[PDB]
Amino acid sequence: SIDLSVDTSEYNRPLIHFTPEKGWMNDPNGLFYDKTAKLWHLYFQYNPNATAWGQPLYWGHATSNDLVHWDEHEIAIGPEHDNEGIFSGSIVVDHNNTSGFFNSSIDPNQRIVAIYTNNIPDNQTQDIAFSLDGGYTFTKYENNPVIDVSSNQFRDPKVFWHEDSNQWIMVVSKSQEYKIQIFGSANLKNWVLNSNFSSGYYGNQYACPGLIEVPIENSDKSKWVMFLAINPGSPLGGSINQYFVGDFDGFQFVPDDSQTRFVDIGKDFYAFQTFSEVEHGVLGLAWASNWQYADQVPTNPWRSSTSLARNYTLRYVHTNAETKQLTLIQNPVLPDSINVVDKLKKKNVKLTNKKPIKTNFKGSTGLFDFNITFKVLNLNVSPGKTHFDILINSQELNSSVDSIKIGFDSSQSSFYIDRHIPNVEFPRKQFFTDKLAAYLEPLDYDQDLRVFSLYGIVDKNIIELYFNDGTVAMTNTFFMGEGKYPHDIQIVTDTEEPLFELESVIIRELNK
Amino acid sequence: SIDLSVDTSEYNRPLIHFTPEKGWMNDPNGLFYDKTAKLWHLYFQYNPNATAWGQPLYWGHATSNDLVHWDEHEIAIGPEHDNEGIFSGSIVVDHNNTSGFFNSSIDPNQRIVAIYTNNIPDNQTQDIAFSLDGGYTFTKYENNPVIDVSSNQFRDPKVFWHEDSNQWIMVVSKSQEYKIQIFGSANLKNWVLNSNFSSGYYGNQYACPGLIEVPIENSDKSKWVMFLAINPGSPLGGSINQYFVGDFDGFQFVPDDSQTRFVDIGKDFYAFQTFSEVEHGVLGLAWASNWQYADQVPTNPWRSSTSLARNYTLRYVHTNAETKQLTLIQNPVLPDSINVVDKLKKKNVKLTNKKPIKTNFKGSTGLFDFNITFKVLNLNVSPGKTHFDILINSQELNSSVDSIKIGFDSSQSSFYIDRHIPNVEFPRKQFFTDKLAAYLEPLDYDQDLRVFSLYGIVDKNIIELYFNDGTVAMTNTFFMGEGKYPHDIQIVTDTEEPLFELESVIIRELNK
Ligand SMILES: OC[C@H]1O[C@@](CO)(OC[C@@]2(OC[C@@]3(OC[C@@]4(O[C@H]5O[C@H](CO)[C@@H](O)[C@H](O)[C@H]5O)O[C@H](CO)[C@@H](O)[C@@H]4O)O[C@H](CO)[C@@H](O)[C@@H]3O)O[C@H](CO)[C@@H](O)[C@@H]2O)[C@@H](O)[C@@H]1O
Ligand SMILES: OC[C@H]1O[C@@](CO)(OC[C@@]2(OC[C@@]3(OC[C@@]4(O[C@H]5O[C@H](CO)[C@@H](O)[C@H](O)[C@H]5O)O[C@H](CO)[C@@H](O)[C@@H]4O)O[C@H](CO)[C@@H](O)[C@@H]3O)O[C@H](CO)[C@@H](O)[C@@H]2O)[C@@H](O)[C@@H]1O
Ligand SMILES: *[C@@H]1O[C@H](CO)[C@@H](O)[C@H](O)[C@H]1NC(C)=O
Ligand SMILES: *[C@@H]1O[C@H](CO)[C@@H](O)[C@H](O)[C@H]1NC(C)=O
Ligand SMILES: *[C@@H]1O[C@H](CO)[C@@H](O)[C@H](O)[C@H]1NC(C)=O
Repeated sequence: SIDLSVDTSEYNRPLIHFTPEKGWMNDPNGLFYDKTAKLWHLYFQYNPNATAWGQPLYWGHATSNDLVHWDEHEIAIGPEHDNEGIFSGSIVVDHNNTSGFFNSSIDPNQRIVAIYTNNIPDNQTQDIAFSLDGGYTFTKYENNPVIDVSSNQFRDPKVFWHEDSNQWIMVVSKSQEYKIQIFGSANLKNWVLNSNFSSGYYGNQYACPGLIEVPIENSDKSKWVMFLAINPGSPLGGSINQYFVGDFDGFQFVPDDSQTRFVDIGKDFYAFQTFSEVEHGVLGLAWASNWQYADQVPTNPWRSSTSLARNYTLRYVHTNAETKQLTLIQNPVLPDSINVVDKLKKKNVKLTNKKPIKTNFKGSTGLFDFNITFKVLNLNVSPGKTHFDILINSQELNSSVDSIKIGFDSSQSSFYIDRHIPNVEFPRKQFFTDKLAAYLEPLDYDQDLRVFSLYGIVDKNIIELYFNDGTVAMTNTFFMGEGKYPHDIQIVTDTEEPLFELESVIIRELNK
Repeated sequence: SIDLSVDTSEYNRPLIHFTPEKGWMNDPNGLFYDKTAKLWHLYFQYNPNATAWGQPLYWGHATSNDLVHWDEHEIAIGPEHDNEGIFSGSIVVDHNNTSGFFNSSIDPNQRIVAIYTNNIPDNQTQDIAFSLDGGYTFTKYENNPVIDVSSNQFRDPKVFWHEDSNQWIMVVSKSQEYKIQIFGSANLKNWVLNSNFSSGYYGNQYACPGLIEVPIENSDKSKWVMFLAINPGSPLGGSINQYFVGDFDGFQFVPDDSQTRFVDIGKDFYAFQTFSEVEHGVLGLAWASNWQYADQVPTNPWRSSTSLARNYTLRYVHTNAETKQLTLIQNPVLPDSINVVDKLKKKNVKLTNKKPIKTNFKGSTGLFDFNITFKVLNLNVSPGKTHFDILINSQELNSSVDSIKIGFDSSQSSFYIDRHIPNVEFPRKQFFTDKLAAYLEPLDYDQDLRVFSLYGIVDKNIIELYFNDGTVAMTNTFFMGEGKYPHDIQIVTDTEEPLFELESVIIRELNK
């Protein structure tokens, strides 16, 4: 329950990634859109008292109108005793007052209900609560709990309105049984078990499930996508998110196939949840850290940001050369309401060790982005050189420039990050992986030449990569030395002839 | 046509992990046991002409009687033209001469047939060949190929005798279709397609499938285990091996569940195949490297070792605290026929920063092993110290000691490796991951205290870890600076009080 005189925001706090002002944030909760206030809501696992996870545990709260300018508000929910906690959960908007909390004086689009896990010593139940003031203060049902199965491991329900079966659906995790459980109710108070679902990578625990209809691109058609988070025992170490693509009738999810696929192959993307009430598309964000080392990272007086919100679709994409697969695609949310401080733009440039691309901006905000489409040429080079790299350098402090690398190796058809930074030591950095990669097929062939694309956005302590137009995404935090934060960006290579042609490049400085 | 005057065997060549004398080895092939010659056979993807994969491509050959003393022989098989290559494949012993290559003058346990992929420009077929001299020289069938489906991506068949359906089974990969294909035949020459199987992690390509009956421990019973290799696009990067546990009838494999589980969560364990004719148990080995950087590692004039052979069983193990899962267990093969040069043995020792455990041996062979059971005590310590570490140090050369770390963090319940070594730079080391971890549940509770176990064996350039009696295995290569190789081994910690009790410890110097 510490805190104090040390503040790293100067070089550590992201600008456009939500962050609690002080304390501890994990799982994002109760994500919804308020159509009449035209307002986006975000709640979160919050321990105000400590720089680490502890009880009592609360739902934090903050709103946005644009999904990058967050305003923090007073806590939406707390537990009865210091002994307990309001765990993960969701929100729904009860338009037709099936729940009966709702007067005639309350806008249908403001009839908010939260379903959350109530965690007691030796007990975990599914409880609900309602807000009369547009989501800012809540009243416990009164006959809570609404679901109790005598379990110590039963938590994190996402709830939604299924037209087709005419009910409220609940995906909640029977955590250590590796079941996602599917309840139905016409009521939000009375619940009937419909089915259990076990699949994908098991890890140590199922958690924060999610089920939602995601639109196939360029088409009337859609599919039903089951999200699932697992910690610990991610094959990458710690925590991760995964999905399955199939069909829901309101009683059981049937995956089209039985493959395992991950939502984000970065290290720091856990407890993804989608927004309720989104008119057009599927939108979500996650908790942008890994349970292996989240509580030891060198930020103070808060810890943890969220990811950007992302737009989710399904696209037929090439996973090898012969076969395409229906595949979850995600792209970041950036409204024009974001200042461009300065930018470097370039067209049809050949990359060689004598033509680097050096950002030369006046000063820095630590919020950059980069948008690149490239062609891989026919030119044979020695194996050490079949790569180009983006270096994201800090300003020189103790006469030393902290940098992180993002490259692509044509011989490997795979992008890569190296987030190693020397002299920055914190507890559990044995699990803080420095090198990760993603294999991708060409976005396109221009003749015989291969074409790849990548958008990345750096934010003081977090970096998001989207490969080939959002075919794979890779979230990862990074910790530079005290006082240092991104200043400039380079795109370099060791080859003397051009191996890569950059069709388009746009490096941007950004702001609030 | 490179090779020359540079030889690293002095500090790089493993002693008990098979290695070709010179050239390039990947997938191990045709693994079988010769009951009459009481002799173990290993074949492999071999390019004798280069330090990298190239055609013409051959099956190499070597035998052993103890599975750690390897004798290299003349090539067992080659292609017709420099244009082509004998790809991966297996061997069976045709006892009852169903194939008809076999006289009365040939021992039933020497009636060898190889089934291998014949790779032609634009064609890949399933071909077969027999040996009359106990596996040393082969004759192509004559009406080869025996399976052709007009495919450019159709390779790597494992074959076996199914009593219960009275036929020869073939698991072969339709590589870019993500199908494992199951053919049956009474003949080995005529083949009928029985089923297709698609599951687990897809990656870019299915490869080197395997199906076999593995015995459940302490029981009459067994299960049918489907192995699969995938490269590229292992979630860890590059290449990896995975499995599924279910039931075979001779026509289709049905997995009990639909989960994804990996055979070795290390970075260098691909193209696992099991031995034919083993009387008692399932035994196998893999190619001990990753396709991301195998051809760039600093070993000359060979590249690549195999793993040790391992004994494979299924055990009920706790994956969280509530649930156990039927789980592939693997432990290493080490006959007593292995010299113990020297050893340090210890009992019930409390670990603290002042009581380290330093190996003090006369000199070094670079072949060490270590066998450790431990208890995690009730003692609260600052977060940076909840770990202990095994340091595997080289001798000091340019006044610098190359080391690789293997630890366990009690707060994480997870083991870890850090194979970083400074100043050693080679092509594609961007993909050469340095930090990897494995989360495990206790092996046993002694009272309330937790008990974990780990055997690891180092061999000049490779390290194999088996956690909690073979519940998870982690294979990884390592490349120390020119001339440097393991010399001594420490077990240290930073804590002042004992956090770990080492029930038993046995560090060993080993030899041929
Ligand atoms: O907020 C509840 C909510 O989150 C979800 C989704 O993640 O699950 C949380 C869950 O696991 C958290 C976990 O790690 C916590 C961690 O440290 C905290 O806990 C310790 C005591 O348990 C404290 O000593 C420490 O100071 C706290 O900060 O545990 C490690 C310490 O060994 C640290 O590395 C982590 O930061 O808790 C267990 C216990 O360690 C871990 O295995 C998890 O990774 O939280 C409860 C129990 O904490 C567990 O049931 C959940 O998995 C979601 O399911 C809930 O809705
Ligand atoms: O020998 C066939 C046998 O092995 C298996 C099981 O692994 O399949 C191997 C397979 O993929 C090989 C792959 O890596 C090779 C690699 O370099 C070699 O190949 C290139 C020729 O295409 C050369 O450029 C290079 O110099 C050779 O050393 O490819 C990369 C070069 O970019 C290097 O990183 C590797 O060392 O080849 C493709 C293309 O890169 C990779 O994606 C693979 O990892 O072999 C063929 C093609 O080589 C492919 O069909 C196989 O999947 C087994 O299935 C076979 O029975
Ligand atoms: C689902 O699991 C619950 C909890 O184990 C159990 O009571 C119920 O039998 C299951 N129902 C179905 C349909 O599988
Ligand atoms: C990046 O470039 C493409 C090409 O114009 C553009 O459509 C896209 O919106 C840009 N920004 C992002 C975040 O993808
Ligand atoms: C398996 O897939 C192949 C590829 O077309 C097809 O010919 C075959 O009919 C399928 N067989 C079965 C039994 O499903």
